[PDB]
Amino acid sequence: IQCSQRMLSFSDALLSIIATVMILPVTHTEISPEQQFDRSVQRLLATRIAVYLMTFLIVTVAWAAHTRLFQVVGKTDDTLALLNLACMMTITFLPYTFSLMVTFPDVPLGIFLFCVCVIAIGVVQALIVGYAFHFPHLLSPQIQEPLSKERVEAFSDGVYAIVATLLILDICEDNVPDPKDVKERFSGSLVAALSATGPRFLAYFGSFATVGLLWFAHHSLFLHVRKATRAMGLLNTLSLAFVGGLPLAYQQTSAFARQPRDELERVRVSCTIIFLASIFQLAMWTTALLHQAETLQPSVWFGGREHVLMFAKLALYPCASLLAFASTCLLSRFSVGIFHLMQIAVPCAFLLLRLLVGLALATLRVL
Amino acid sequence: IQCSQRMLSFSDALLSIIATVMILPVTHTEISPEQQFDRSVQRLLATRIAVYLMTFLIVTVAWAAHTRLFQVVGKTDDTLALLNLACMMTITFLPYTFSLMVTFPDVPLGIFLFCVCVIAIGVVQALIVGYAFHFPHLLSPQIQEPLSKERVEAFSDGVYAIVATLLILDICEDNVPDPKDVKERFSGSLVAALSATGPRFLAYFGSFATVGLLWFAHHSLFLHVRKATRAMGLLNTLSLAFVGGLPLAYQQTSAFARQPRDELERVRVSCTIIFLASIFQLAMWTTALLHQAETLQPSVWFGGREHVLMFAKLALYPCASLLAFASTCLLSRFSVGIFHLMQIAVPCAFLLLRLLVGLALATLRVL
Ligand SMILES: [K+]
Ligand SMILES: [K+]
Ligand SMILES: [K+]
Ligand SMILES: [K+]
Ligand SMILES: [K+]
Repeated sequence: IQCSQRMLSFSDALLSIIATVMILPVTHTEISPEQQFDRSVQRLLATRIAVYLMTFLIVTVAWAAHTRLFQVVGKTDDTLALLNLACMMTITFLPYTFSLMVTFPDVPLGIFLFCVCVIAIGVVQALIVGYAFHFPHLLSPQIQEPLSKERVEAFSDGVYAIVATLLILDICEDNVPDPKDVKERFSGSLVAALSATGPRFLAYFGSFATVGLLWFAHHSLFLHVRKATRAMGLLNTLSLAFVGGLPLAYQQTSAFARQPRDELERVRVSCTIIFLASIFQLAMWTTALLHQAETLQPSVWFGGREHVLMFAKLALYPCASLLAFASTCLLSRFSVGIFHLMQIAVPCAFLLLRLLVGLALATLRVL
Repeated sequence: IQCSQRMLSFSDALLSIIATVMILPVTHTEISPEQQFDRSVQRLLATRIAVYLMTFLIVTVAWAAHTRLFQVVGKTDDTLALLNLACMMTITFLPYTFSLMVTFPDVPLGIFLFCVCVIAIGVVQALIVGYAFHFPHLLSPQIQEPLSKERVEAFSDGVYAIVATLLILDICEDNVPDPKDVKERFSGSLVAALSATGPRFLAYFGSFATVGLLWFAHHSLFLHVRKATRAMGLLNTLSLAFVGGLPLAYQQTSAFARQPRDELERVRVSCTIIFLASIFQLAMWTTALLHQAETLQPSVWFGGREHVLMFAKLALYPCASLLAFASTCLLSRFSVGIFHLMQIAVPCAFLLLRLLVGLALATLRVL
């Protein structure tokens, strides 16, 4: 009998990467002035967005089934490990079945291979169940509906890491020039080029800061979580689905970004994505506050020491993005600058969150 | 005081992905008959290969420094978590500095920004050390040279997962056709197309099986490892570096694959990569057998129950790849078929490894 921790971690990594890499087609969508107000391509963009959403949700359902199964298994074996690898192999093909369905929705091939993949996952999981039940020692101690916190955390970490990787790759592929366009830039000089490249580098830092602070909020929340509800699982799945779309909000090479659009509505889109990624973490926290006793640790209960701190940590980004959107709709003038300033202010607020919360609540105290 | 497990797992995931995604430039290298025997582009391919190797090794050195640091830290904090995120952000930029150096090696800009990134990583880690030492409770229990097995395992898992993702993405982007080339294929019929697409799908299954079986061997080895040596760490780093090159051996869209080359030498290249990825795992095992007492569990010691099983598990792929290369050099006729057959036989051998080993050693016993 062997421990199953590492195998499940590998499965979580693979599944998270598979669910998150469906955003690349969306980033690669190209609209330029040839189709400025073309309806077909403009709705094609939303088509690809929705396709990404559904593929992510399907892969997440598969991951949840895997979690429920290896909650029952408990201890792994060589045969069980190879069967798990087969299941991973079958799951990895679902994105391809969707990728064949997108181009020819009416012709039934994609239908056929998608159903085949699903039924194959089913038979593989059933074989795992049978092999485990045949040998008692391979079953869980209790058998021999909460989700597992470790698997949720691993999936979330994988998604966030893949997002950051996408950002850095965008930068690396855009900015790096080659010679003759270099000396068409300047006196064969790449220092002038470099500082003509600086805002791009610093934008990368800003986007990575956004993603890392969202991960920090999720990590702080789940450090204080005793048990993970199914509702919290759904809300985390939605939060991660909208986190996967952050590259679309922060990218330069992406043919999505290279399209005719004003600064104000790009700010609106980015703030929409950020708000949707954050409000679901806040919703997880609110839902857990419903039965703290089973879902939360005593420190963050109503009237606890770190209750206000956690609430502020989770409500920082929602409020900032919402007020930036409100600036877009209200001011009409200083919106892009307000977005830039928010991307700078939120990190420092996270760094000095404790002092801010303390002095703020004292102020509210005596006045 | 908070637990540092999840933060370190996230760091490992990010670093593994960053180290492994440098292979994409190598896959995207394009050579076609315009430059059939051009020396410049042919050596440019090896240039990009070496660049990938060095970038991987540098990122691995950074990851090892991070491991050594948070071996001393032990318990994390909000400030320490944000500083760790800053360190990750700084490390993610190293691939970009190399990406700017590749195009202009002589101009000193890449030099400058690479040195700046390294010194920034240094100051961030020094600040973490100082903040930790200032507060005793944030230090390790003992302080208040073996590597950590958990971090090694996480890094390896990330690398393998990224490789599998690259493979599936290759398939998805190549094969999916669009309409007018569909009905240029056939009677507007995508079933004929599909079975004109089948060898590609099944090649994906084969490559994923290769990667998953290598991961299975690594997992079985490290399940029986009590302590991880520095030499074992170096050998694992080399094994992972050559594992990252498996997509180059198994890919179809990659402009690397779409170049003039015979089947025999492509087989040779793939078998070379596989042998280099496997011999280093076998070397880790041999090195650990030098001081089993501290590095290995009793079950796999000389004369143990699972000693022969582990040796066979780790020597399966090396011998198969070596004999396929030997077929290429000797037979000259049946080499490609032998490679295809090996890609089928090795998995089943892994599935029936125990029975094979048992009956083989009994045979050798009485005869
Ligand atoms: K884990
Ligand atoms: K991961
Ligand atoms: K881990
Ligand atoms: K990983
Ligand atoms: K990628």
